[PDB]
Amino acid sequence: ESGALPKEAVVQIRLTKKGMIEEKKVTVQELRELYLSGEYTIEIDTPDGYQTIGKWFDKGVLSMVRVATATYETVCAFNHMIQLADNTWVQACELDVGVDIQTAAGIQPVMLVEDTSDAECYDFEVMHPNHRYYGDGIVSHASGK
Repeated sequence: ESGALPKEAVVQIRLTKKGMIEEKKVTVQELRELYLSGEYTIEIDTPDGYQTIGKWFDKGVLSMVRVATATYETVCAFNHMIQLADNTWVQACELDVGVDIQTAAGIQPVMLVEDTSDAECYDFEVMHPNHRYYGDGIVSHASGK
């Protein structure tokens, strides 16, 4: 159980370097490149506001699933944890149509769940006790827990 995402997933980040600040959307592929440059402190947007990324994880190749609500769609690892309306966590592959989940637009029910092809994926630590972030607009758990 973690928060693993493929290269094409979109997140909202804030870069800081010696007084310079930049905020923008990036793909996880771009995020990895920015992280590995070592030039920035990187924060990610979360339901707890911007929170700092600590460790990074290259996760190898994992099974993937596509999950969509009316507003958002993510392709994520089968064991990528998504936050239900009641604050508890469920693996993406265990979601079923109708389940209410937390998104950047509030609670929305899942409309689509579809297994897809194995892909390279990535995870990271968020330095907040809720350990969560927005991944493709859906509230996701960062790392294990």
